[PDB]
Amino acid sequence: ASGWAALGLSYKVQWPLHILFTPAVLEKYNVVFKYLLSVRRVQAELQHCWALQMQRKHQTDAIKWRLRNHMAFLVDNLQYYLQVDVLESQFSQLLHQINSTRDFESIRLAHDHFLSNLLAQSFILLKPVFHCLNEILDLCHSFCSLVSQNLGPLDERGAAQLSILVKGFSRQSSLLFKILSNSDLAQLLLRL
Amino acid sequence: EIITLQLGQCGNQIGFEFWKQLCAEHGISPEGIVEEFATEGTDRKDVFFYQADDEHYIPRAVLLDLEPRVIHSILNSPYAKLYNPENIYLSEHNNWASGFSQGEKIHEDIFDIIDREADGSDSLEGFVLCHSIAGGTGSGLGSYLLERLNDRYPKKLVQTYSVFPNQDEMDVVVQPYNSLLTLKRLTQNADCVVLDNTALNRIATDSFSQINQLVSTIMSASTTTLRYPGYMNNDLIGLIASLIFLMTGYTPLTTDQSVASVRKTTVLDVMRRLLQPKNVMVSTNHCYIAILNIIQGEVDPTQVHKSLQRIRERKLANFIPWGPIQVALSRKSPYLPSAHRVSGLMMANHTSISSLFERTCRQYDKLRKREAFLEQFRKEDMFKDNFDEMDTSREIVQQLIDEY
Amino acid sequence: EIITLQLGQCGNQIGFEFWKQLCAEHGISPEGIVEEFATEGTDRKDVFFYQADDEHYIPRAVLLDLEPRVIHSILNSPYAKLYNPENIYLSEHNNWASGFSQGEKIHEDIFDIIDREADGSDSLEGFVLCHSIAGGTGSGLGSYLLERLNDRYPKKLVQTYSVFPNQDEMDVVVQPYNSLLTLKRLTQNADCVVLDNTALNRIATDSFSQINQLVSTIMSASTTTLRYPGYMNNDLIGLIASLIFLMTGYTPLTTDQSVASVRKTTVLDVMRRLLQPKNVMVSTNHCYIAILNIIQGEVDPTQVHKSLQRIRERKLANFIPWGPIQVALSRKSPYLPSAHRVSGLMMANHTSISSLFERTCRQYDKLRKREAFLEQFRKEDMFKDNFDEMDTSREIVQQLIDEY
Amino acid sequence: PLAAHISLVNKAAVDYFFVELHLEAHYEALRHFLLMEDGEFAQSLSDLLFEKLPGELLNPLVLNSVLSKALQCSLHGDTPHASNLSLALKYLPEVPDVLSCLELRYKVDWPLNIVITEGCSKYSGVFSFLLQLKLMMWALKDVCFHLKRTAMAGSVQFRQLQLFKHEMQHFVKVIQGYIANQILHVTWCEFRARLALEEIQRAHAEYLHAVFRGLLTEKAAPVMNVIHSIFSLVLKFRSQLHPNFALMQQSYNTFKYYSHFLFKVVTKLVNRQPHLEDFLLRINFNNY
Repeated sequence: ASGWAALGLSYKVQWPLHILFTPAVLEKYNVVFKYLLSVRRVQAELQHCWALQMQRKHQTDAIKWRLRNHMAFLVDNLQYYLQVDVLESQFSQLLHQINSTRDFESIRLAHDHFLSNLLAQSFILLKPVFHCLNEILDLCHSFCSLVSQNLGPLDERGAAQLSILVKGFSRQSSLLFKILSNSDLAQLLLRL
Repeated sequence: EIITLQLGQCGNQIGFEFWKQLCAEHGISPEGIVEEFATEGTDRKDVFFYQADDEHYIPRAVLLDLEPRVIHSILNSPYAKLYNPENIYLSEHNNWASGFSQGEKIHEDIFDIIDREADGSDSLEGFVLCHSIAGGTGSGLGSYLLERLNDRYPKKLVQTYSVFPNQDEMDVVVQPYNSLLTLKRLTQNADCVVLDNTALNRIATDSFSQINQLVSTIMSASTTTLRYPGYMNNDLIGLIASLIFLMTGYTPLTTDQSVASVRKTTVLDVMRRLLQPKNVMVSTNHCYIAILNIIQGEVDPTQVHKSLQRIRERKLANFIPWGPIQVALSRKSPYLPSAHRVSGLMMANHTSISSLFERTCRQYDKLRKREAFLEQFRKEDMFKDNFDEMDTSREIVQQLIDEY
Repeated sequence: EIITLQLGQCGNQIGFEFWKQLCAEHGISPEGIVEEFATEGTDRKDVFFYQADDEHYIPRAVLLDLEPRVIHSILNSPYAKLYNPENIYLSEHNNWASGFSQGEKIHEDIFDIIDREADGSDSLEGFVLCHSIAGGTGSGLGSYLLERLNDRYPKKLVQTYSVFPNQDEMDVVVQPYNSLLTLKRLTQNADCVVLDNTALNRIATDSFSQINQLVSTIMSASTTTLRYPGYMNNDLIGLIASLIFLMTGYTPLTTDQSVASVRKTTVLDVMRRLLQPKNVMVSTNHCYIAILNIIQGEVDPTQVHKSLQRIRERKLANFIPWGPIQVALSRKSPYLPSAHRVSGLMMANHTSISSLFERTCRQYDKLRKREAFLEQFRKEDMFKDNFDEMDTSREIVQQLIDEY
Repeated sequence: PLAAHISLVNKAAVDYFFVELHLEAHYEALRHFLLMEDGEFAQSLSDLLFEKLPGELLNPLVLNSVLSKALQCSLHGDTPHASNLSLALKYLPEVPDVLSCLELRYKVDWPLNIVITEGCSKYSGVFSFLLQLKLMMWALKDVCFHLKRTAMAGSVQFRQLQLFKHEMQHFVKVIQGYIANQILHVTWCEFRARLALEEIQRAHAEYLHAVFRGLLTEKAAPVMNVIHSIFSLVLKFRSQLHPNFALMQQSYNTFKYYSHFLFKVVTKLVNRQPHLEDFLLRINFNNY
């Protein structure tokens, strides 16, 4: 059991908003923080490797790294987009529904619908995509470690381990492609 | 955090106007005081400045120069008191060999200053270098500093804004040697922004004060998101990884008098404009390697997606056949007027830049066959015996061109 | 409590400016009166001053000199009335032998004065000596006083601020003899601060008034914590035990005009600066024996620990292989402006100091082979018969160098 | 109509303590005397008592009077606060060790006795340690001063001997520098910017609970047990003030072993206390 899998952030709410932020709604928030941190963890990890490949400027097969790294980069970096454009877009509606209706009953529903959209838009509830991209997540952990766990060319069974993932990654890559072929239109457009 | 190493008259000025732009953006008074309206500011200041017990902010800058006049004039400016007198260094008393010899001679004090500045930052990220590659001062001194820095600090980034000599205009008669050697050092040690007077002044048309104001604009717009934290691209290494020689372009390069045409400026039109060779501030089906567009002001990601889709369909760009852009968004400083509804800056890596070196190589080969102006070089120790340094540098540049 | 014995023109001045600094720090009026703002002061004054029934404070100082002119000028200063006329002594009417002969001649009155001063203190801790080792007055008189004092008072500390002759500059033609003899006496009797004009003026550059102002600054900063009681290091013996020849350095050695650069001054940067050979005010993989850093101003022990950790990892220093530093903190006087956010003084014992004697020995050996300027020495009784004193002194210094 | 009056009483109750009875003064005064923060007082009290060393030094004619002679040399105090320093004892010693049991109790009056508890007795727990520390920096100062009069006599037996003192003194001057950072400065930063009626009882019960960072807690007691082995060997080093050089050479070698054992027992106790973290950075610096 890795430590990151259990990490979370709780919030001691004050008295007035005690009615608006129940342990139920404050829990779905936590699930978003668990996932969004993971993608942040792999991205920050992945780019550090790039900070080394460019750094490693002084093998005809070692060049397969960046020809896989960038493939694993674009799928991740742009997956990390649609996030600044599902947060800053759904949030900008949640704040607008507040300053419009003098009623309070709307806030309990506007905020509630705002939360359900994040779980729906960010594909956290959609099981198939969430069980396929998840494989892409831990996939980069293996690759990034492989480049960092040494400083020489991939000869000591690294290349033997390298060609393992590309047969799965590129398979996982086009596997996702058929899945998207309602909400994916905003996402698949960027990759394509 | 970051450090700035500016050399030669070019670098000294570049730094002057870069810090002018920075203090304008962050609401820093000329004397280092903070304005009342900016007391509650949210902008991050540690990146380029460190505050002082007197509440004033000091740049993480060091001034280097073989001659006093430029910096002496700087210290007579209204911005004089801002800089740190301790960091500034002036030689007590135009060739690359001489510059490198002095660099060997004055190692100790320079690295003393650099270490003092470095130890004041918890999370230093890299280095910034501003210099010209033609003149004797910038070329040689930057060469020496880059060598000894890459040796000293093997875990810090090294970014440069290297100014290249004009070619259509026949300035340094001995420019080919200095340029070639500086390029050798840049390939052999530099982590990562090419600059030329020719195309820069071309776009300026169509004094050094205005040229370098534009250059400082480019630098500041490049560092904006780092200065202003957001969601993505929250580090210089993130920038470098997403691209890796570079060239740059900025859309709203408009005079203070050219605001009369308040043209409805979408994101699509800007990002389009950043692609044309005209806006590329620098002067075989050559193609791109990478493109980054940082956009300031209100921006709808739907608009960005639509612009990307349309440009992709219109195939206005060409890419490498052997490998599979990026559009980042930032926020303008809350102080400078937003005369532009939305603005765009582009940094790209494109193969055509190779031509630059082919010219300089052609220039250098056009001299080495007749041994022109080598008398001064033989004087210095480095070229006292032979010039194998020159041959190695030329072959390295040739190898880089072949690789491109 | 403590006593100060200053000899020769050098010592006389040293004392003048040292007491100037002290009275400035403790808010003591030039006439010995106490200012109104300092009436409720918490600073301890007994250490260097004793108050009088007239409410004025008198220094625990004695003035000695072979010539009147210097002290006569002192008594024409605005600070003249402060000193005790009883303690001051002037010879009624440049050689070490002559100085020691006079010391033998004027034993009685000098020790009368010293005893009178001593009996006025309950908890006298040691002695302070300020003198120059080259000139005839300081060298010989200090020799005689040290001998007869170590004989008289076998339970008191003896601290000296010995000024060494410039060497790059070819001042006393007979300096080797006086220096060698004074060093003999220092090893044979002195409990524990070397000083040289060469490096002192070097740092001053990069009149005697300013040089000795710096020296007095060093002395006062050394005695600060004793003057200002805290938690640790509440006694001179605590200082000595933590180290035991010495050399010194002070970071904020800045002109009154060089306050314009208010550089954000951490504790780390200061303590770092105290290590460089440049700041060591004095001019075989030689290494350290001990290091002490006294820090004035606001200080967080977490910062101190971090600085110590980083310096230890960076291994900027070298230590003895056969044996296993110290960072003490004090409080600034509440009166003098705190132009420096945090300031640092360093006293260290380092093996390289040996070189000093090797020079002087080389100087002395460069004369004893030809019997230069011995005519005057033969005049005095001590060197009337022979010069075995000289041979013993030279061998003692050689033994000390071998021990180092 | 009730809570509106509760806040006004309590705010007027706490304010009554500071601006009228000087509660802020008593704390910053007991620290001047008990925790030995004010120099020239502990350096004058301990220095007097240590000059003697049974039937002497135990009657109320010397120890009940040495205090009234100590306060005069304090140059800070001699106020109504400065009184009430009952320098009493709690044991009758019979007869080289590092123990001299002796208490020092403050005294208060009615409107302040209700806050400062008669159990917060724990100062006397942390005091007897701090005084015991002074016994080193004086006895060790003695041998540093006792050797000074021995100086002509320069040989390998001499210089190699004095290096032991510099090697043993530095270990005491670093463990003291630790105490002068935790129990007097950082634990005082809290409880000073923490204050500004029930809370005063708990806040004070949290300030002193100084005994945790002081290595007096039974949890980290094995770390304290090793300190005695160090302090004991320095006392033996003071007994042999070169007729018996080798007898001292064996003593120092025992000192270098125990110190080398401390660095391991503290490291093993890191996995199981952020307070102890700063100790290893103090005892170890460019070594192992």
